[PDB]
Amino acid sequence: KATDKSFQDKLNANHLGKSPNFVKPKPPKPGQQEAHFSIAHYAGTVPY
Amino acid sequence: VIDSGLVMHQLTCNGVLEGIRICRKGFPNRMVYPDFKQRYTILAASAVPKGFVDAKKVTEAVLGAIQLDANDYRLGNTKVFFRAGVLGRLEEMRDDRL
Amino acid sequence: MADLKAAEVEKAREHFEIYDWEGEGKIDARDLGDLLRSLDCKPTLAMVKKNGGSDKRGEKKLTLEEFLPIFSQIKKEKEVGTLEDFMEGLKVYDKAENGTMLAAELAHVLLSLGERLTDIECEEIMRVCDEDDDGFLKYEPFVKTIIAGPFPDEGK
Repeated sequence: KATDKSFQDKLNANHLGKSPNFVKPKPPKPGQQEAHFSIAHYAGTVPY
Repeated sequence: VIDSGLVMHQLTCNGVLEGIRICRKGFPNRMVYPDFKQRYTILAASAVPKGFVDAKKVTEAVLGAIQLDANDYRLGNTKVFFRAGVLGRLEEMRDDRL
Repeated sequence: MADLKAAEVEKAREHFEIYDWEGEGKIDARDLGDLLRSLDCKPTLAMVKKNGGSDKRGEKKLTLEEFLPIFSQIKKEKEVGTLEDFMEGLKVYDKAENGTMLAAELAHVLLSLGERLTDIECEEIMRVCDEDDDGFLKYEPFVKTIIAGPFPDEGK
């Protein structure tokens, strides 16, 4: 039952979320589309 | 303006003291047994089920599902009879309970 | 665990898109009611509001990410009603072993207690169904036409 969407929340909840290179997503709920995470580099930052 | 001399004649004389002595237990609400049995029915899904059930005898559990007090109603044949107070708000409550 | 198969997600996506009225892709928490209904699962408004639904229009806007986690939750509840409970239920009207039901006395039960129907919806019932000379309806064709729906064989 791990439909892609179900995986997003796991990857935020279990021991990332607060780590300095992991950034929080742009809210799905009351939104529209999709589910993701966000990570960082020196050259820029990444929507996942 | 109310006057007590007048009121003392008048409340004796309108059949009032006597006219509480009976009409106290007398019923101010009066409607029909088929609707009221059928509008209530499954309130007692614990007590009344199973194929087919008597014309009269079903009504007690369907009234008394939400407890309902045995003083403040009366069985009748076609017409059903209630009191004031006890009926209406327990009758609103049947939206939240149905 | 439950999720939604081929014809269950295609069904949910079709209907989801059908409800997009503004032209974005959102559905409403009020519209959820007739939407779940359109999916052919039969709730109370109580069952709807239990999984985030509203009286008014435009309070919370729901997405597909919210819609599918509604339907997967909704595929669990077992008591939807049968025919036979309603037989016993609607036998309680009787006084003389007829199985009949006068339209006047029948209007009052539709209006008074519950989620409820209107004066107008009653004028609709009394368009469609079999009265007679005294004016009885009959519980057996009645319940069966309800469960049959809009068009069994005839339909208007």
